[PDB]
Amino acid sequence: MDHYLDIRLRPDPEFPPAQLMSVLFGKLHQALVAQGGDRIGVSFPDLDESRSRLGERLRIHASADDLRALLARPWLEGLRDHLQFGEPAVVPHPTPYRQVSRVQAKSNPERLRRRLMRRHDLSEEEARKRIPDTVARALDLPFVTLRSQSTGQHFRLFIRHGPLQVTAEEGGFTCYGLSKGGFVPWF
RNA sequence: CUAAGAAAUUCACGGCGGGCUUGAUGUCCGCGUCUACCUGAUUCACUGCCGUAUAGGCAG
Repeated sequence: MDHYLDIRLRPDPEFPPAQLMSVLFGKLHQALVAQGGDRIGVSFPDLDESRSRLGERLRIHASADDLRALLARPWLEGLRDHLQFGEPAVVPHPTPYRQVSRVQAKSNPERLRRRLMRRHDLSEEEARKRIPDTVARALDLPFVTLRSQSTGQHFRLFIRHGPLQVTAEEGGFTCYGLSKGGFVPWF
């Protein structure tokens, strides 16, 4: 999109930036379910690939009316004293483009064993011989930790910012602001 | 370039027999331990779905 809003974490004595980053991402996800649509995507400008850090900025990309609607909604109630806003402003030009997609992994071999039990009626030893322990993949990606409201689990949502492309293509976003095809301007 | 330079201790073996340690006993007065704290560092790498798949994706 052509408009962006930069949301920076204020430094807090009581909270690390990753905790406030996760809470802001969670309330943003609830705001995108409350809004609907696939037109709104996010980006993390001070990302550090070396230490796997998301920084302390979130850059949301949408139209201008969407950003001005999201300024005055109750998804920022309780977070306004931990954050500072810029203005919804036009993206500078030219900028490279990159994708912001969630990267899931097979980090629980036992869950895949239970899936093979449910789909092939096998046993525990058949699943453990068919799925060994070496298939687990640990990620060198920064992440936010959310709690679901439908189910009662807490999960690390790992994020990877894709390679820089000189142009953007058409694609929608999920209700997490993440790329299901769409691209955001990286600056 | 060394008080340098060298070196086979080893064959065999019955330690056992016997025994009353005993009497007696006042530990004991007295006592101000206080003061003040972020356990949270992403610290719950989870649950499930599509797929024949462990290959690869997806959902919260």
